[PDB]
Amino acid sequence: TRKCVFCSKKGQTIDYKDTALLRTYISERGKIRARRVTGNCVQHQRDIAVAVKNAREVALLPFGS
Amino acid sequence: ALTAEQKKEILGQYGLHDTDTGSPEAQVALLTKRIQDLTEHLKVHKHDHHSRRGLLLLVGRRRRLLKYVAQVDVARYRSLIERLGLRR
Amino acid sequence: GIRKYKPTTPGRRGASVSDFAEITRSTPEKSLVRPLHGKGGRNAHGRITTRHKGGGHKRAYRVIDFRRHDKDGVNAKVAHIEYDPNRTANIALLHYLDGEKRYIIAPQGLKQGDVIESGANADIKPGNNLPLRNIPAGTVIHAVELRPGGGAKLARSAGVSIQLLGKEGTYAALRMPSGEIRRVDVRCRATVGEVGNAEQSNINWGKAGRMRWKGKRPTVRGVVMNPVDHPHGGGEGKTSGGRHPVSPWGKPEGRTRKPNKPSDKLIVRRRRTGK
Amino acid sequence: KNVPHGAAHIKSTFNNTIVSITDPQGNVIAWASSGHVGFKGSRKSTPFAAQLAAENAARKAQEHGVKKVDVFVKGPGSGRETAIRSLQAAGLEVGTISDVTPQPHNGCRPPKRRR
Amino acid sequence: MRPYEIMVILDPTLDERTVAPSLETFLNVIRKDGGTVDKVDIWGRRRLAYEIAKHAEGIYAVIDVKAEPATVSELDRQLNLNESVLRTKVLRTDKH
RNA sequence: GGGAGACUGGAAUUCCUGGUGUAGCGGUGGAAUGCGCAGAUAUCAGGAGGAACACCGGUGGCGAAGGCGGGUCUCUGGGCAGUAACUGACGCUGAGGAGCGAAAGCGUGGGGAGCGAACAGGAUUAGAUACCCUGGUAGUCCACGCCGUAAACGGUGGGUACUAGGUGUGGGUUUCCUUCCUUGGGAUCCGUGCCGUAGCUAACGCAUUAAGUACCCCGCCUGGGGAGUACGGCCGCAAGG
Ligand SMILES: [Mg+2]
Ligand SMILES: [Mg+2]
Ligand SMILES: [Mg+2]
Ligand SMILES: [Mg+2]
Ligand SMILES: [Mg+2]
Ligand SMILES: [Mg+2]
Ligand SMILES: [Mg+2]
Ligand SMILES: [Mg+2]
Ligand SMILES: [Mg+2]
Ligand SMILES: [Mg+2]
Ligand SMILES: [Mg+2]
Ligand SMILES: [Mg+2]
Ligand SMILES: [Mg+2]
Ligand SMILES: [Mg+2]
Ligand SMILES: [Mg+2]
Ligand SMILES: [Mg+2]
Ligand SMILES: [Mg+2]
Ligand SMILES: [Mg+2]
Ligand SMILES: [Mg+2]
Ligand SMILES: [Mg+2]
Ligand SMILES: [Mg+2]
Ligand SMILES: [Mg+2]
Ligand SMILES: [Mg+2]
Ligand SMILES: [Mg+2]
Ligand SMILES: [Mg+2]
Ligand SMILES: [Mg+2]
Ligand SMILES: [Mg+2]
Ligand SMILES: [Mg+2]
Ligand SMILES: [Mg+2]
Ligand SMILES: [Mg+2]
Ligand SMILES: [Mg+2]
Ligand SMILES: [Mg+2]
Ligand SMILES: [Mg+2]
Ligand SMILES: [Mg+2]
Ligand SMILES: [Mg+2]
Ligand SMILES: [Mg+2]
Ligand SMILES: [Mg+2]
Ligand SMILES: [Mg+2]
Ligand SMILES: [Mg+2]
Ligand SMILES: [Mg+2]
Ligand SMILES: [Mg+2]
Ligand SMILES: [Mg+2]
Ligand SMILES: [Mg+2]
Ligand SMILES: [Mg+2]
Ligand SMILES: [Mg+2]
Ligand SMILES: [Mg+2]
Ligand SMILES: [Mg+2]
Ligand SMILES: [Mg+2]
Ligand SMILES: [Mg+2]
Ligand SMILES: [Mg+2]
Ligand SMILES: [Mg+2]
Ligand SMILES: [Mg+2]
Ligand SMILES: [Zn+2]
Repeated sequence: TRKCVFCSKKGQTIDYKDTALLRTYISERGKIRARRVTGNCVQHQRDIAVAVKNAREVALLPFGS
Repeated sequence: ALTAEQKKEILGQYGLHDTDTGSPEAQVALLTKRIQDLTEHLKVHKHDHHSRRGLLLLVGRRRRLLKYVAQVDVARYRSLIERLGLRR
Repeated sequence: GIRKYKPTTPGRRGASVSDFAEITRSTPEKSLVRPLHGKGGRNAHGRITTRHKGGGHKRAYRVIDFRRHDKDGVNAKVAHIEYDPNRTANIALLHYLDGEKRYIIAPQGLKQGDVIESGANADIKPGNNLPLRNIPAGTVIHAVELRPGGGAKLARSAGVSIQLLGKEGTYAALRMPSGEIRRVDVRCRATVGEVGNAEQSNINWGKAGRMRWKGKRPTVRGVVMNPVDHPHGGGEGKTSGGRHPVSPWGKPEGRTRKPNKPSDKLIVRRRRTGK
Repeated sequence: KNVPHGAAHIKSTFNNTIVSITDPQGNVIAWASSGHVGFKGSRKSTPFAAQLAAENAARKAQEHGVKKVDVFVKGPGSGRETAIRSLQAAGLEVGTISDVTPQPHNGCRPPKRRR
Repeated sequence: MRPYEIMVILDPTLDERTVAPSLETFLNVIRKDGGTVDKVDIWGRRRLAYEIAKHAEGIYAVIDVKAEPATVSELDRQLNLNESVLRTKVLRTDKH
């Protein structure tokens, strides 16, 4: 298990706006991976989940293309 | 839920002094304002059983506090019940 | 809402009514009343045109602004939502700014105090009549007309009214209560919102006096009819007629819709029931 | 007729596999199935039946005159790789492979369990 | 009097210049009612993930709003009624 | 993911419409009832409608318990840490009583894509009124009422005080190697998994989230059938409880 990046206070804030942090965590098919793979944190990936799925709803990331 | 402005207004305006906050008078005042406000809300929202649980809990809590006030002093109990205009 | 009546008498045991708590005035405007009478189910010629109806309780008539087009750009507050029995729905009088009061169909959930506009600038609160140029596709509509300015005829059922589907070219598509789609001009007049008295379907009739009052006559079953009077007539005992049911007027069950109407080309398909 | 580029559509079930060759616009040219090949029952579910269906589709498409195709695959695995290998070896060149399998978002309700 | 985040997507048939007058006219109702503060930034012409309303592209506009829930609901009702808009939403900038 | 109302999104199934496209498509251990040659299957374009939210999603969170998860808004409950300002015996459990409550079932009025009791055929067997296949009526959805039962399980009522640890997770306060990035190290309280002492238990086993050692109150049991049944009483329109 690797480091959870967003528990850093120097890390950027998590939101639906930053498509770079959005698509660094989504698969080429268009899917969100597991904690076991990513090494990241739980409330953290809850924040990513809400942000990225909100972006997907506002049609910023594909629906499993 | 009450917020800072009206809640401090109530605690001061029914407070015995300008500093006390946990007095039974202020406690009953907060409980009564909460129950009327959220009962007005539930007059619109019918099937909120999880909130009717809050109704019943706060009401039983209120009943315990009113019983304590009546036990400790009849005069203060009568003054409180008359100033709020309730039945018991 | 709905109030059920207690069984004081064996007759009114089941009678339940929709109590009209939505009433504000009791004596209708005397200026707008026109002379009317129960026709008794008969034409001026004297023959009974349609049986099972006629007689009853003589009632008055009042002009409803079904086709509201003459005055636009002026607001109107809901004067008084009164009760007109000549319709399933209710009529709510309006004080228009010019002082000319007309009755209109009262939509669902209308109470005294709302401001109603009739024209292009009208908003989406119910009671606003406006052509399809100024309405979103998908909104529930009622009192729908058929041409730009010839008087509105359809979509006045209490509780379920026509729903707009979409606009293409110069023709607009309307969804029927039956589940059907009708092609209509994009410039016809239509209102927004369902019509009130949705609980009226929960009315329980109650007895025969109410019904002679309402207008209908008792129904005479064909199986006891006389054979000369009816194809189901005759028999010693209870018999169904020995053949499929037929109106005694000659034709049995089946197609009755004569095609080739001018709006037949303006219909996509016919109603299908029980799906 | 004639067409420069085509599209190959393959679907495989637990008991069947059918192949159709279509234009990128969706205009089909030819279709082939193991049932049309001549297998009956579960004999139709075999990968060799997929081979025969693929070669029949490839031949019937090459009289029509298609050179370049892309393959779309869907359905549970019975013979994906074997079928695409047969299609490639039949003389056609594949550009891209894409797996577009219909997946519901808990839409409707799946049938009862098998016992 | 709570900070709100709103994003509006418009049909690409409208040019980039008209967006600013349209948005300021839309939010004048909140400007004139609650005495509010706003911030506007613009970026458009991005390739959409899929077809929406049979369209392939659009323009994005994000506004930070400090206003009344009644005012923001009124803006939502007035704006989603428009045909040139495609998709919109409102969120809370604060904890909740 | 605590609850309620409203708005909204995509994928999928089915159906309809229009191309293309040919003799099969669906099915199981094998085959036939099923739909096609009136143009099926397949595939592209469009539309319609109903249900439910795959990934995140876990032996994780919340709720008193049933249970709860597509987003957005609106209003609201409960719980947790620190300062400890104030009330100064207000605490606990609670017979009878009252409120909530899985699914199925009932009335009224709507909805009804998929799924699916009942019922038809096809199949196996000496025999199938089942397991299997093709169809599909209630129901499954919505609103208002109802019945109030589940292996409603942690098969363990709640509250309080005390009694060795180790290993994960979540939430919040602090301090120190200090980059002061770091599941770095330490202190603290709450929740939730696993293994284990002493101890208890007939055994399996529990083991600070006790079945350990006690205190307070409440319900329940006194061999198996008869029987959770008859009568009587109460509730429910009835099924019934
Ligand atoms: Mg967070
Ligand atoms: Mg709160
Ligand atoms: Mg009766
Ligand atoms: Mg008259
Ligand atoms: Mg004559
Ligand atoms: Mg009649
Ligand atoms: Mg007379
Ligand atoms: Mg009436
Ligand atoms: Mg009769
Ligand atoms: Mg007779
Ligand atoms: Mg005759
Ligand atoms: Mg005669
Ligand atoms: Mg007779
Ligand atoms: Mg006889
Ligand atoms: Mg007949
Ligand atoms: Mg119809
Ligand atoms: Mg199989
Ligand atoms: Mg199956
Ligand atoms: Mg509700
Ligand atoms: Mg077609
Ligand atoms: Mg199709
Ligand atoms: Mg349907
Ligand atoms: Mg002190
Ligand atoms: Mg307590
Ligand atoms: Mg007690
Ligand atoms: Mg007690
Ligand atoms: Mg008791
Ligand atoms: Mg009791
Ligand atoms: Mg009750
Ligand atoms: Mg009750
Ligand atoms: Mg159910
Ligand atoms: Mg149920
Ligand atoms: Mg029944
Ligand atoms: Mg019912
Ligand atoms: Mg019904
Ligand atoms: Mg079925
Ligand atoms: Mg079955
Ligand atoms: Mg039959
Ligand atoms: Mg059978
Ligand atoms: Mg029990
Ligand atoms: Mg349970
Ligand atoms: Mg218990
Ligand atoms: Mg205890
Ligand atoms: Mg602890
Ligand atoms: Mg020991
Ligand atoms: Mg022992
Ligand atoms: Mg242990
Ligand atoms: Mg314990
Ligand atoms: Mg014990
Ligand atoms: Mg027995
Ligand atoms: Mg017994
Ligand atoms: Mg009895
Ligand atoms: Zn983290």
